[PDB]
Amino acid sequence: NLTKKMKKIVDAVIKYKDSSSGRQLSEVFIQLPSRKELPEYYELIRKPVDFKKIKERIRNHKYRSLNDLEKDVMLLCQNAQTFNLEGSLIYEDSIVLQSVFTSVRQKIEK
Ligand SMILES: O=C(/C=C/N1C[C@H]2C[C@@H]1CN2c1ccccn1)c1ccccc1O
Ligand SMILES: [Zn+2]
Repeated sequence: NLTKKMKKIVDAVIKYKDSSSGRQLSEVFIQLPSRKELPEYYELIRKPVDFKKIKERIRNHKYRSLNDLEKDVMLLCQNAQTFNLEGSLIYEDSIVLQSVFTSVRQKIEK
């Protein structure tokens, strides 16, 4: 019920495609490179999180409110903006996914 509405919102943010390109913005954010693939990420970033983890925290009842879900999504995006350079595509995708989240959330809340 809360779990299922959290699921719906995340599935739709994951599925979201850029208008002109049709590119699925979430794609790089689904799953972080492993600690051995990219140790720099884990040195720089304090609370690593990817969409796979967010889906696990949902399934495991770790979010008490839609606000707690939003907080972890906004953190994934913040972490992307810290690791990647301003002016990079990945950085900007994380920026855009902030408003995709809030839009999807609103629609679903209604
Ligand atoms: O910043 C994120 C990922 C950046 N990576 C993905 C590609 C582009 C950049 C460097 N990449 C590498 C680097 C080494 C191995 C695999 N991918 C990121 C991914 C999931 C959740 C949050 C994130 O910040
Ligand atoms: Zn519960």
